[PDB]
Amino acid sequence: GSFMKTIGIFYATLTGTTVGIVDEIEFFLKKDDFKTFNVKNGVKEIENFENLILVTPTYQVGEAHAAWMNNLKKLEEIDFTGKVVGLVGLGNQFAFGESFCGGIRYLYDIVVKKGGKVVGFTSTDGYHYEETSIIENGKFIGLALDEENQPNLTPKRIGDWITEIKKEFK
Ligand SMILES: Cc1cc2nc3c(=O)[nH]c(=O)nc-3n(C[C@H](O)[C@H](O)[C@H](O)COP(=O)(O)O)c2cc1C
Repeated sequence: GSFMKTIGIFYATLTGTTVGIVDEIEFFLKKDDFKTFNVKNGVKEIENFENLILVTPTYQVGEAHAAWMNNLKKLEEIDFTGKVVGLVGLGNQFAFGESFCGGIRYLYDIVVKKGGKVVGFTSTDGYHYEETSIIENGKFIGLALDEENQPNLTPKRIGDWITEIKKEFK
């Protein structure tokens, strides 16, 4: 069309940090159409978008937030063929040296298995990790944010990532 198809932004939060990240994403998409959803209210609307941004903090040794984890079977019922998905994780890379932003792995594996494309892999430069489960092809499988230790890097990390994924968006 004349403009990008609407972007569906789906997030969860326990203590509110992720809300702020979503607000930053929305600001960078100020002039583009988006709709935002908290997956505590379910995931069914993911079916309705071709362009998606899925956001989760990490808990429980590399899991996504419970509202995502509880919906993984419903998520896997969706046909992701033709969808273009960016993944955003929040975590603490120093306190969780083997599970930083691990929650996005659960989302990645479902999107790919159900026919979707994941875009916006990011460099591991400037991050610390002992082991990871969120690398493919030498890159992190999404945007990895650390508001506890690297909050000053978040705005540029998000802005650069949004610019990249928009190039693949429908
Ligand atoms: C009990 C607990 C466990 C956590 N487990 C992880 C983890 O495995 N990996 C990670 O990267 N961050 C982990 N974190 C860090 C949180 O994901 C991070 O603080 C995030 O910004 C919280 O987002 P929220 O305020 O939106 O819930 C953990 C935090 C807490 C309190």
